[PDB]
Amino acid sequence: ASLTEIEHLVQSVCKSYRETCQLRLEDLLRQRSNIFSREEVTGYQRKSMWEMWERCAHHLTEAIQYVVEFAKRLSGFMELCQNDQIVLLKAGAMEVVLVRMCRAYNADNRTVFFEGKYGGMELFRALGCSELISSIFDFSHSLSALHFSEDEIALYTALVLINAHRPGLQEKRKVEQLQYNLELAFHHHLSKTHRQSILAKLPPKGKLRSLCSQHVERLQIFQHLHPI
Ligand SMILES: Cc1c(Cc2ccccc2)nc(-c2ccco2)n1-c1c(Cl)cccc1Cl
Repeated sequence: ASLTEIEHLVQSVCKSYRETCQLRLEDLLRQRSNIFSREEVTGYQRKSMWEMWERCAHHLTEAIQYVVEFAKRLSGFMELCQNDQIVLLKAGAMEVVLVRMCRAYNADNRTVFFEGKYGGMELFRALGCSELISSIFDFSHSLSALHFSEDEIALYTALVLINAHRPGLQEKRKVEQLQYNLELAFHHHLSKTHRQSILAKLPPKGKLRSLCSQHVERLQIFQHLHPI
């Protein structure tokens, strides 16, 4: 994986992210002053646990669809066998959605973009999942302190996805090789943009997996109780 291989890998990932980012950073930032009123928040809080589950499930389904598109536009991902493509997406797509959230998060007031406006944690009260949602907000809060660029988000989420340590892979060595190349491409791009300092500031890999596991547990129950 030479210099042209590494640089082409960078450009390609950043392109693929720009085409699949779902919401433009510019729009998200412009919308920061569009905040839910006290009445609108109360409105959300009065909703049934079942309605909130439906609305959040819809939000997540759509977010996941763009992540699946992101992976398909990654040359290398398509070269893997069908089993491995599915293993990576099952294990990683929600982890990517978790990371992608920090762009739609405003650290100044602790609000997130949801169904057209920015709103706090308390919007989701009816779900009865305050501890989980609080950890999600905390995770986005810590990421926002890094001020990730669009291209950094692009490369970092590619690395969340292309991880050879997912159980159930059949061509492990081939996924490893793709991961190693993406790691080098990420490091390389950070050096060219004088952003090497964020590397020591990235969360431990277990943090995101751990958050996602607990997230998986809760949504599996809601699905079993009230199928979408
Ligand atoms: C509320 C929520 C949950 C927990 C949950 C979801 C469904 C049923 C029960 C509990 N998870 C996410 C979430 C976003 C990104 C990944 O997960 N949210 C979420 C957040 Cl924190 C902010 C905006 C939009 C959404 Cl949907």
